[PDB]
Amino acid sequence: LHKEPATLIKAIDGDTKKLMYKGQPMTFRELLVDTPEFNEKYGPEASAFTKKMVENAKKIEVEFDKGQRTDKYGRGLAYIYADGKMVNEALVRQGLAKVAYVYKGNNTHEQLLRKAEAQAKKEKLNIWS
Ligand SMILES: Cc1cn([C@H]2C[C@H](OP(=O)(O)O)[C@@H](COP(=O)(O)O)O2)c(=O)[nH]c1=O
Ligand SMILES: [Ca+2]
Repeated sequence: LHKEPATLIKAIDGDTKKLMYKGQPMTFRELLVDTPEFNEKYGPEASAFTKKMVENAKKIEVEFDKGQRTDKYGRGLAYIYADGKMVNEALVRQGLAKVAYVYKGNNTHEQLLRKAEAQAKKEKLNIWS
């Protein structure tokens, strides 16, 4: 896998955001995670977490996996990095997302995120409290 440039257009919620990629606006959906919706428990905190992480970043990068790059809704499916730090992983590590939607062909960072979830679950953080 490799990292590609992108710029933040706008935070949306825990696991989606509007980025400019190859000069075009797209909604990105984070691979391998599920944040609660804004109206659910920990939803506002997920959105806040993701929003801060991507808004404070100097450099946003996207990393596609080996499989499908866009979902049925036209959302790009990628791993998102903010100053080299994976948003998908940080959400999981803090208990603000669950590992989810693990499809074959698009699961390179699965075990990395599962390790992060275990740690969150041990620490009883947020969703696991
Ligand atoms: C994360 C991800 C979601 N999706 C689709 C499956 C789900 O379909 P349904 O809309 O039919 O439930 C939906 C979940 O996204 P959200 O969690 O953003 O709603 O997005 C994929 O197709 N591939 C993926 O990698
Ligand atoms: Ca969600």
